[PDB]
Amino acid sequence: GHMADYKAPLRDMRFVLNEVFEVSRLWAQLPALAEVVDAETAAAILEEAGKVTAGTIAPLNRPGDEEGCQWNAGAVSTPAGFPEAYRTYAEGGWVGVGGDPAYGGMGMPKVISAQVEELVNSANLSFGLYPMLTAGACLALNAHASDELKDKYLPNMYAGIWAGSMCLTEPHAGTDLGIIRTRAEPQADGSYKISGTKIFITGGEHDLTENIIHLVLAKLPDAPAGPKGISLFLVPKVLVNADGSLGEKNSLGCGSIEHKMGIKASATCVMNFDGATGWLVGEVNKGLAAMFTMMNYERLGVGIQGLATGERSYQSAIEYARERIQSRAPTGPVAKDKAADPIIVHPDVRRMLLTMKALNEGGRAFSSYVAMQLDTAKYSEDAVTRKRAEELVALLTPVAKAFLTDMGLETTIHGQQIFGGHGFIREWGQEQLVRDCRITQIYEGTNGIQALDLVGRKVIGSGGAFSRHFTDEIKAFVASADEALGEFSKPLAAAVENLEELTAWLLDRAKGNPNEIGAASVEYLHVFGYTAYAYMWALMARTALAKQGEDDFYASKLGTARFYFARLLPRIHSLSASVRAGSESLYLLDAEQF
Amino acid sequence: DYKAPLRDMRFVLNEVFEVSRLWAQLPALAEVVDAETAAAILEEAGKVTAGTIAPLNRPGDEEGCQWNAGAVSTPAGFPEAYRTYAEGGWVGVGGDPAYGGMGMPKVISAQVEELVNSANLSFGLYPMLTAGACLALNAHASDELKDKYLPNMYAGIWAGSMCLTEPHAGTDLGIIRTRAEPQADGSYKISGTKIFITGGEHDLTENIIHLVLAKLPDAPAGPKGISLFLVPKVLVNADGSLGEKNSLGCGSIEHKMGIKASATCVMNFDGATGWLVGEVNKGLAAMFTMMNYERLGVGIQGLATGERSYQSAIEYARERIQSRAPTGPVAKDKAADPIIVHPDVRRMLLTMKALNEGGRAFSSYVAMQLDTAKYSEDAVTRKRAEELVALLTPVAKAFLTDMGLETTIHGQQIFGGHGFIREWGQEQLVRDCRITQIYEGTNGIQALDLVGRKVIGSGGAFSRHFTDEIKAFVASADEALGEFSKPLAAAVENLEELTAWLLDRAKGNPNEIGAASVEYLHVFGYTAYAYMWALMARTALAKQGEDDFYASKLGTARFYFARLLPRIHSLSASVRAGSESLYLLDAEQF
Ligand SMILES: Cc1cc2nc3c(=O)[nH]c(=O)nc-3n(C[C@H](O)[C@H](O)[C@H](O)COP(=O)(O)OP(=O)(O)OC[C@H]3O[C@@H](n4cnc5c(N)ncnc54)[C@H](O)[C@@H]3O)c2cc1C
Ligand SMILES: Cc1cc2nc3c(=O)[nH]c(=O)nc-3n(C[C@H](O)[C@H](O)[C@H](O)COP(=O)(O)OP(=O)(O)OC[C@H]3O[C@@H](n4cnc5c(N)ncnc54)[C@H](O)[C@@H]3O)c2cc1C
Repeated sequence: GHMADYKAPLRDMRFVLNEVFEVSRLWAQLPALAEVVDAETAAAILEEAGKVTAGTIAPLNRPGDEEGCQWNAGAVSTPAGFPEAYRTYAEGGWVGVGGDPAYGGMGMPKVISAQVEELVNSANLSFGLYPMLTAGACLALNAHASDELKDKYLPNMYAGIWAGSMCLTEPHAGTDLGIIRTRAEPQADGSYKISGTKIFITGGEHDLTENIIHLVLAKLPDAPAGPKGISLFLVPKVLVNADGSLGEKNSLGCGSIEHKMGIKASATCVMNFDGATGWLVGEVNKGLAAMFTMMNYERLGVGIQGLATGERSYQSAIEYARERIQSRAPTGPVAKDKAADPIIVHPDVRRMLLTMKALNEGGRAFSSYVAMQLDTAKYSEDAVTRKRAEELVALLTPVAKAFLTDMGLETTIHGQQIFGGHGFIREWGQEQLVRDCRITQIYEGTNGIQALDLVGRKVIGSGGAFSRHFTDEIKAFVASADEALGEFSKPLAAAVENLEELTAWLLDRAKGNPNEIGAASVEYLHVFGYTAYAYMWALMARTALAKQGEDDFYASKLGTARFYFARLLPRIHSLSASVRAGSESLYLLDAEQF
Repeated sequence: DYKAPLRDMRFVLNEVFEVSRLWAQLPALAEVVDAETAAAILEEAGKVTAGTIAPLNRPGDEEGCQWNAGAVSTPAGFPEAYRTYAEGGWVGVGGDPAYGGMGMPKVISAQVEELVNSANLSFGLYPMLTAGACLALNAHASDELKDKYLPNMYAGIWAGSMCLTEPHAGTDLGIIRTRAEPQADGSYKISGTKIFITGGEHDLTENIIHLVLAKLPDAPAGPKGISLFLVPKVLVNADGSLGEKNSLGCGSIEHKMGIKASATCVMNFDGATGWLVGEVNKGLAAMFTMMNYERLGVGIQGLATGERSYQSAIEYARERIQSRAPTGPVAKDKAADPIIVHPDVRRMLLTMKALNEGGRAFSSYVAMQLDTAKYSEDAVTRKRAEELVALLTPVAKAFLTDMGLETTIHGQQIFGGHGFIREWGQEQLVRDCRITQIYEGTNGIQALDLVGRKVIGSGGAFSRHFTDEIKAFVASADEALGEFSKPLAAAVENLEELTAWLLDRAKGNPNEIGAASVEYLHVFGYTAYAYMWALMARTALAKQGEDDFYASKLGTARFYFARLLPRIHSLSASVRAGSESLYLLDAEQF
């Protein structure tokens, strides 16, 4: 089956970064980046990422799903060719592309590392997860670990010689980390002995790397109840001798791997810690704070994973829709040389194709806009600019997490539906992308919890002020619009006004009743998402209108823009009516009446 | 953990639709079914689906089918469970008593179909194909073929298949290439490959009776040259016993996302003996009544996966403790509150609940229309029911399966990370549900049929038959029902206005039909569900106090009206944008 191989969308990625956001203008100013990345460097990095992802990584995706991982007396093996692909990936510098050059990382800004993330996850989501975990663990160690821990573990982790894991989830504890049971017993020598059971640990055990550095959430015996008793620990699979060589295997193991709907090449481990030796990261009781930066970057990364599956689905769907012939166009036969017309002639096929296209390109734009905010928070020399950026990271990362993953699933489902019956057959690859995409809505925080964060902490919690940072920039953009941009800036203004009135309705309603927050959450986040994508599409329309006639690319972009505004943006109205119904109808029945 | 929703089924048929008062003026049914007969059959369907079918769903998925030198084997326990199912009369629950079928009307066979499909969709498909094939033969085959094949097929001893699809011919059956050579003995020799054939080969039965679309050497080109043939796996002697293996077999089976215990075969006919069903060149029409009953059938498959997911999700949401209710800890004795306390978990549960109970009611309503069309003594009542069946079966197929998928996704989401683990059963229900939106006509083709044939083709008369019944219902409503009837009237108004817009916009502009199709069918669906919910609300309002079941119904109705019905506004606005934005790019610009 399949037919369609992965090709990196480098043309669209150049349009978003270089033409829309003009990131290289910003690099010139910020002297932390000025001597790390320019247009030339960035282009060569993406050119190389496209080659390794399409050439080595993508051809492993299907066979990885069909084989899955194997557990053999506590050792986990990845599908054939995974250890070899990983070695190539790590030696190329790809594990630490966004890593700190102070410990041998490449130091690329998030707008570049995010585009690399998208390429690897589109080619093979299971594969992409492995280095994503290592990069995530480096952020937490860099931000909060002691100089001794950082000097001992970070260099091998940015080089991808040593892998990372995040050991948070327990049988009774995923969302509610405050009730974890894993214990850390302080030792006289300054270390801790970690005892407990962790579940659903991605890459908790595998055969890609000689060591895995686990970040383990635990409580000291004397810790407070709840999340304010949580501490974070660095726990190596293999303890490291004084000379930096591998020494004694730590008192921890993988008990089993899970049987899953998807990302079957991603080893998902029950990890048992039996007084495993570990070192505090950050401060006692401040384990959640130790992961604050990690989670901001991981929220965007998981959003990118959802987008990535949508993009892969679309490359297969447009190739299939031009090749597969069935029936005739309703205006009459289009392929008069053939027995039937390519299925792209049919209105409903174009509706599904254009929904995928508008969501993938809008999602790609929004992922870069949020990467730009992470880069401003980190690199801006101005305190007011960094603070505005940080507040925009707090507001938008939940939206990037929940919205890109929800739209990704919708996209992968459209991509499968375009194949008809063939779409249900595994050799065509479309059914795997639905199963792969589905995890991105559940882990690194369920989408329901992402939306409770948004409405609870970022909206109610800031009096609306964090939203208004975003919606004030969109109206400033609207006030700037020429006549031609008016086609997009006018419906955008109306969407922004809808969102502002819904925000005000919610701030009023949440005063009486705390149930109002959770009731509105997921649908409010969607209203916010379609509004944000209207902003991304308006921005992309401005550039394409200016460059119209210079290249066919700009015509395609404007057509996709016009689809988004005509057919997808009106989704805000029903979502706003549903939110405005309130929580009353959610609480008419007691638990027994369900 | 699967329990048949027999109380809800009793409510829909006996309390809302008052199905026994309809059976009173259906003479051909008073001899065959009444309320007690119905209840007792459902109680038996409940036991066999829960006891012997449900336990095989997970291991069936995990094992799937195997191909060994042309022989296809189903998973461990499938043959034994099929034999028990067949011996119980369940394959022929809806079939003609003239050949040993039980003769139960569609309202009752539809509820049996719900139980088997929610227990094990893979399992449910097998008997569904046989019953489908029985409808075609009964309607169109000669007395010789009916007398020879139907009795064993209704008893479940012989299975059926539909051998339609070819590599280049799926949605477009008109471009079929399988040949039928006429023989002097009055039989045909069939040659060609069929693909994606559910139960083309398996180990459940001694014989399989294939209904194969093929063309005679002198057939006219296109769909007007297509004939239907009965092609048995094993030829049958005079004494009715098994003769020689017929000249056909299975080349391979498909590797699928879901329904993995359902054998999907590449069938090779190499001069296989067959017999004409109905008339030469009328092969497609020989399946009109079959495809009407199977469209509702695939609708019910989607609904059934949604109902199984909800039974798991509601048990999990009461048992799993995580965090504390926004208004304060309730489980004072525990480390955390049951996740049913959280607004978002209640939203996902009530969405599943409202779609499942809404789909059950609409399904029963369409089944009631198939029964009225078939058994009504007066021509005008039969004629209107036939028109509502033609209008409503694509809505039942596409809307119950689309709502089914959404329902199974909510049910997985409620389990959190556990929802992605196969042992918990939620993720299988999403993969199994997905097929129902694709086969028996893609939902896109179901939408095209609705707007293209049933609306444009009738000048909106068919939909005015439906909407007239709804407005009569509204006009009759006392003030208590007004809570539901008022927003139902506004939804009916919205649909009519959208219909008028669509009839006008389609004139001279064929692209407008396809462009509006899927989103219009959803507007229709939510309007239809609003009608079903107002009907169930009137009966629950009248019976309030008599039992907690009615308080639960009214509460579910309130959620549907407050949070789901408003979905019509955005869908209406997308439809009204027209086909223009669909046709801005040429194919190369994608
Ligand atoms: C698991 C499985 C079981 C099956 N069982 C059987 C069986 O037992 N017997 C059997 O005969 N068949 C069977 N089929 C085949 C099936 O019923 C259909 O042929 C198939 O679902 C659709 O055909 P396709 O995959 O060739 O899609 P295509 O017809 O190629 O369609 C591809 C896409 O184009 C769209 N499209 C096509 N034509 C039009 C049009 N005119 N207007 C608008 N959109 C259009 C479709 O909606 C779809 O989105 C089965 C299929 C599967 C996957
Ligand atoms: C394939 C896979 C990979 C994973 N990888 C990792 C990993 O590497 N490391 C790791 O530590 N974890 C990992 N996880 C765990 C994952 O993050 C959790 O499963 C997820 O956060 C949900 O937690 P849970 O399964 O315990 O569900 P629960 O927290 O029990 O949630 C159940 C349901 O209740 C809802 N709910 C819970 N609390 C609230 C609340 N306060 N308000 C509203 N709704 C609420 C949830 O949204 C959900 O719908 C992985 C999971 C899987 C399946």
